[PDB]
Amino acid sequence: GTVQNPYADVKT
Amino acid sequence: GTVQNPYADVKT
Amino acid sequence: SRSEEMHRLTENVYKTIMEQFNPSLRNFIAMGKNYEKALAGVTYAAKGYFDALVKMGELASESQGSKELGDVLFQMAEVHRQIQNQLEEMLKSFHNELLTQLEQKVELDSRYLSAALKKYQTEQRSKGDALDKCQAELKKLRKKPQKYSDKELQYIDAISNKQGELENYVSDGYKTALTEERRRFCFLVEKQCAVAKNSAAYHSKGKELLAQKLPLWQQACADPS
Amino acid sequence: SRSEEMHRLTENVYKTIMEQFNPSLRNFIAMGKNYEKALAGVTYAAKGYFDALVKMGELASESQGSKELGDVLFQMAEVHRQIQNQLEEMLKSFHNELLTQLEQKVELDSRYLSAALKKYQTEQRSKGDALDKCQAELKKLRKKPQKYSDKELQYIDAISNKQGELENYVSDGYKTALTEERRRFCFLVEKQCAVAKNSAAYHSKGKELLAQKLPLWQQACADPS
Repeated sequence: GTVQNPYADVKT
Repeated sequence: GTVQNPYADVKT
Repeated sequence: SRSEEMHRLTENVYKTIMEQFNPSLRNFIAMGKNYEKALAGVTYAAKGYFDALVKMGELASESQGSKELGDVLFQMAEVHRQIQNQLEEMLKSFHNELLTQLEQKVELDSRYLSAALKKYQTEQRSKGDALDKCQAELKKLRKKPQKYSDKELQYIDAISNKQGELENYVSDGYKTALTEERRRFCFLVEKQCAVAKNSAAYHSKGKELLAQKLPLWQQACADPS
Repeated sequence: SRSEEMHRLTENVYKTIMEQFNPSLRNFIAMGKNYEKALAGVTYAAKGYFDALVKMGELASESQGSKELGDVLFQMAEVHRQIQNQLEEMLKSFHNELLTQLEQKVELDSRYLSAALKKYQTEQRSKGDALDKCQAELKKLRKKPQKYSDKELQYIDAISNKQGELENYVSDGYKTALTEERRRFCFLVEKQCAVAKNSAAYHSKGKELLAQKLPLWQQACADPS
């Protein structure tokens, strides 16, 4: 279980 | 010298 | 007789201005002061916000690949500085043009209304007294039909003149009182209209500054695919 | 070699996010909170104002000859209640949609960024070490031109594979870091765009409510002559 990015789904 | 109305010149 | 009814109405208008209107106006001035103390709090904190937002701008500006997001954040702060200062404008329309001028009128109005009512009461009583006394003199001659002595007719002329004078005095005194009331509400409505016109210019400014810059800001992080 | 320059750049982006961006974001959240505490002060005091103004309205309403000024003052308070609640709307776009979501991301990001940088550093050092050691093994065989033994060529293949693996790792690691930075500025810009759209709807509402009612208010105390 690695740590999930709080910004994973932010479009750029 | 009577007292001047503070509202003397207000249009109605 | 309807004269006496009108006389009491007139007394009541002055009492209403002095005991209801002017104290409520004192209270309105105090709320306005609180309101402007608050509005100052919000202008200040809006400052600290938009500086913290320019800080984030400076950081993006210095990065590889997020520079134009730096520009976006600069522009959002700038738009807010332009909106704020159209608000500080509405704000001084509030202090110099509304709160100050109300305070200035209500200060002088205490003395002015106490004096006007009192002058009216004295004049109306003095005309009433003179009439009653002419009438009594006549009733005296007349006690000890279509016949009048020279002196009876002179009293009749004089009573008729004084009675006409009294009724006009009470009639004009009532009109004048209602006009004193309407003036004070008119001035209040005028000072509010002036702050309003400035609220309109502040809101109009905000609409158009945002209408200009918002679609570019919404584009800055769109899929380019 | 340019590989090592890129490796240091990458370390620097993570350090910039953790020591500059996220602390500045903490500060921005605190200014936003202050700002909203202030904005609450102003909403409240706007209340007390407009109640004191309805009081003056009630007084005009009960008089002879100023009733319609009573109506005017009622309408000014009403327009303000409608404007205020388009502001309370922009206000919650600020709390639930901006301050809360920023606080939520920055909370988890401490651990996330400490872990990502650390995983990257470990992987990059482990690929570097394995490459250096393959290269040393080769230099050993080769010390004791256009001629290679079977085992020398096997080392050559392996060094070439590991070196390609290391360079791709550093190349992708740099792209990923710059993308982590851009995501955090994009989210910030997005949350600000959303509050902005609500500021636009609040200012637009104010313009049109005033555009509607102001000319009638300015007429209420005009000369009828």
